[PDB]
Amino acid sequence: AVDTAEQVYISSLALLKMLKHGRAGVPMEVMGLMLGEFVDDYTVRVIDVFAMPQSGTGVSVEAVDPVFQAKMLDMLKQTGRPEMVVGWYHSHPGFGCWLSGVDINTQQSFEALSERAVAVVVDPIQSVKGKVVIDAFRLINANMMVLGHEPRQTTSNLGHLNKPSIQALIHGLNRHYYSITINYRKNELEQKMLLNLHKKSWMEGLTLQDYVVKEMLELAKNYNKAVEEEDKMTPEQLAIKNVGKRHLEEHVDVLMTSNIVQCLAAMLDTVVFK
Amino acid sequence: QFRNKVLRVLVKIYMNLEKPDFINVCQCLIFLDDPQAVSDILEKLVKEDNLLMAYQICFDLYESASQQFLSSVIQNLRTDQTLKMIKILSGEMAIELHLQFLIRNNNTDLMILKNTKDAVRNSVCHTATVIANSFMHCGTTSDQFLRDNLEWLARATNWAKFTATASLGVIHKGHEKEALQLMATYLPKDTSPGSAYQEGGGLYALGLIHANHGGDIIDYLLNQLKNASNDIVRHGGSLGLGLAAMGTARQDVYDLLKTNLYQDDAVTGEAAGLALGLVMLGSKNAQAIEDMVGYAQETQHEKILRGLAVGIALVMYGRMEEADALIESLCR
Amino acid sequence: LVFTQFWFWFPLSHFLSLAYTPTCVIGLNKDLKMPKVQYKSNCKPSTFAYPTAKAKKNPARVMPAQLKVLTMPETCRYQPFKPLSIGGIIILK
Repeated sequence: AVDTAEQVYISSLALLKMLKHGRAGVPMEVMGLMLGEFVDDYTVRVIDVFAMPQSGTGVSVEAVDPVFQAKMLDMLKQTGRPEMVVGWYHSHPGFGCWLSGVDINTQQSFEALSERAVAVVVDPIQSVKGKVVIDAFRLINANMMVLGHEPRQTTSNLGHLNKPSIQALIHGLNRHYYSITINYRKNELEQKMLLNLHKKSWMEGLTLQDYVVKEMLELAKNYNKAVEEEDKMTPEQLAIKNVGKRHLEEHVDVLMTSNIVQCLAAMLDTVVFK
Repeated sequence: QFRNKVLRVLVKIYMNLEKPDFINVCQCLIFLDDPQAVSDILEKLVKEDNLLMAYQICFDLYESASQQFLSSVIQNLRTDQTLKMIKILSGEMAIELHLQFLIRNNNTDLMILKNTKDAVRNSVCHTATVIANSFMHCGTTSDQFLRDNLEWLARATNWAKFTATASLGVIHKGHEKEALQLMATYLPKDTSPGSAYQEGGGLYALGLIHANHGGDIIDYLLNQLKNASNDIVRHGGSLGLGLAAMGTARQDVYDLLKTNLYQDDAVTGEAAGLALGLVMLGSKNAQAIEDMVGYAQETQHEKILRGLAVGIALVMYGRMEEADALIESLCR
Repeated sequence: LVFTQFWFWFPLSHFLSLAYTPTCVIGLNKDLKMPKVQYKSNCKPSTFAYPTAKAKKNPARVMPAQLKVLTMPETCRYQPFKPLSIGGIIILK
């Protein structure tokens, strides 16, 4: 009967599905439902997510198709272990994450259906690995506003929750809402598999063709030698100047690494082969 | 290793001296942990009839020794002068006189409480205020600073009030003898039967009162926990029971604690695990550590695991580089 | 330790009660005989009077730094068995 600083675990599969689905229909403002799982009031988890079919209505409650969800749930029960649908996600491409009247109506409907009905908001605003614009919201009824909003009983997690603070538009519509802490679900096997993926796939680590390297190197070193020779004037003047109450140029770590690697290539050249 | 041998050699040298100064004789008991040795020297003093030194060394060790072996010392002493010796090496008459000293002298300012009150924020810092007032008169049994206003405890969520009643208990620390009736005065049924939060807080306060103070309160709390709800109340009750039986190593409480841990409950299980760790304080009992570590990775709750963390940490301690196997296992 | 852990839980704060040992210096001659000793601090109260080098008092709010400076009042018939270098429960004879 009291809220707290709860947490939602998101499986890597879940966030990947959410982001790809959102990018799929950015102009269309796509939406869907998740298949989450209950552990306790403090924490709740989500593992799988499916895409509700495109509908011209938008994020309307009617957009949910009972036959579609029933069929998907039955199929999942047949193959693997499904779980009850925690809530809904949608992409609000406008600016960051927030909610609207229709969104709050849908959330209220689900809250009538279940307990948390957590809402998820994504956007096309993304970075290569540095945006995660996703966010999670949950509504507050207007009956208990006399009572405390979110009874807090932990300083560390409450402060961590406040660290994201609230977005400009979020304050513009923060009422009837209270964001809930999100975190990536523990990931080891998936983490290890991805880490192996990077070396060979997401960046040049084939390790068999890993070793121009003697064609253009002469020219690159020529450019950098000329540039350093030029830059050497500024330290000259700086030293020339007296006490009087742009020498820092580095440009040497790059040459160091490049040509030391090129020289080391002799190890492949003379021994590894032949 | 060198420490024990040098200590025993030097204490032998000392008692070989004409006057076995009990101050330097306490090294065996407090550093070399020779409860039998301290018992024997106390017996020699008793037959020598110098009760002055007897209770001097008794108080010295009592205020500068761990109960785990004081129990053995008392056992050896037991099997008049003997009765007085047992009393002083008994349920903390030193604590009684300390609390008498504390109540006899207090310097507390109401204006600080008032400055907190008028600066009320209508937010979580209610709990911070109640705990601060608890710290103010810890063991003073002077709640009038709070008895004056009955709204600071009437304007909190059912959960913070648990902390408030725990603070009330903390203010009243050391009476022991009357603690039963004193807590009953604010008994959960008397205060708020519907607030099971206060129900658990009552047991938590009762446990806090007898901090390290062994007695029948341990068995009483054991029975209460046995006949009570598994989750809604058991958190505070189990926590207090574990605290009151700290380091007692008794199996009759260990069984209940392990059952609670194995009741796969989150709201109270973390307190259960904290108590489990507390009771097995520095025992190095491999059975307990293996049980707790195995159960840690076996469940799927954070709160349970967060509590079990400190529980394990407190299980085995004071061994320097002795439990390194466990350290490495947990570190990796 | 429990206090440090209280960042993830508030109710645990009360545990600091266990970590509270007052600096009062307790003195008793007989089993219960309260003594009328008044050690002379031989220093300015200043620190003592927290809201003329001397001090008197049973145990009082005397701190280890002030305890080390306290002077044992031999003028009285009974005296402590062990010195009064640092506080605690020093019995008298």
